[PDB]
Amino acid sequence: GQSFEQWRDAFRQQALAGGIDAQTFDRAFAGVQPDPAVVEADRSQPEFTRPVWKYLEGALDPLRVRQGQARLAQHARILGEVDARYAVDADAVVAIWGMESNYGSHMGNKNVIRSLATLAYEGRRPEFAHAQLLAALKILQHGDVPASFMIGSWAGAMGQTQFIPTTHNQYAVDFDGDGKRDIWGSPGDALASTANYLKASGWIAGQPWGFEVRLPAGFDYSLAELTIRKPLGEWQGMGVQGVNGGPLPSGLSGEQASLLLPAGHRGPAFLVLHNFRAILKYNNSSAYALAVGLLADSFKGGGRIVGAWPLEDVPLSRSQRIELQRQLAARGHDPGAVDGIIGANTRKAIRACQQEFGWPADGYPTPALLDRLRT
Ligand SMILES: CC(=O)N[C@@H]1[C@@H](O)[C@H](O)[C@@H](CO)O[C@H]1O
Ligand SMILES: [Ca+2]
Repeated sequence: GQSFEQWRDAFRQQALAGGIDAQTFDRAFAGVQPDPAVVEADRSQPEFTRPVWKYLEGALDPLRVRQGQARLAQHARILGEVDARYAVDADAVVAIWGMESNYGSHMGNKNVIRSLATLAYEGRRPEFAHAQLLAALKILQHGDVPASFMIGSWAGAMGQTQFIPTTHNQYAVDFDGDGKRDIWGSPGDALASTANYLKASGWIAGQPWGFEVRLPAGFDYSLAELTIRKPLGEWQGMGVQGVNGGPLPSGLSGEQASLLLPAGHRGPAFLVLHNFRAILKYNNSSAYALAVGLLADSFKGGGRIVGAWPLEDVPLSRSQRIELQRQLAARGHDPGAVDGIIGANTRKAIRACQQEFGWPADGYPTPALLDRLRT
């Protein structure tokens, strides 16, 4: 509709047609108007880094590590039961909990119905918003939480787990048996829900998400690519070693792994395994998944990175990523659609350009590359 009131009246019809009761709808929308803060967040396609090392610094903050250790102790019984029942490592569940809501202290302060209605009414992704809004109304109808306490982020990610509504409906768990899947106020429900989602996403209990490695001299950096997987044994037969030298972890010889270079060839290198892919299902960002894995490791005194981070790591802004794609295309290295998103097609073009300049082909774009392109 044109007015918010008009849009809501029309959506109310769709909500009823989808099985939401009038009382649930009217209770959910009581007092609701568009939220400009949500509109701003939706619109803000940013202009600034990063870099991964500052992001990891915040994520691996000793304050967050110690708070997770405290939570592991406080909730040891529940976590033991969740770890055993879902076959998902407690440290990973708690690391996700820390990264998503700071173990429940930062769930956001926005009402999920207001936020999703705002996005449905005037957001850039109304298909997503409408779908999530109807799912959210189903959650209210089922009674998992009262409308007043259905809290989450601007994009509709909810509660301690930051599940979007359709993910809650599919994977949230009632751990304590009161009949509510309360990912807002019940640590047990939240933790079991997170575990259930990780397990559905392929988690193998006890298997590392990945680990730091040392690459051999004259390494083929075009292989550092998440879309390329190889057995650990094959990586070993390529000259990839443990971070201090010597063979890679034993027994895993047949495990498929990809090479992750979060700061290009001058930075630390990681082999990442299937459990890393599981974390990406939670949040499809390699920086996020690396932070979750290192945080999980940190609870037990791990998470130490041996390779130095490059001092000159200054990630490209939105503007620069678009400029990079245009300059690559102009030089004859086709990155595909100029969308300002560095994915596989752009990395392919970056690698060809790096090879043209005689640089290691790590597919990792830097201000130096952009300068050289402008010559
Ligand atoms: C924790 C969580 O809900 N993560 C979701 C994932 O469930 C959903 O499939 C994805 C689609 O791209 O959007 C993310 O927000
Ligand atoms: Ca419950």
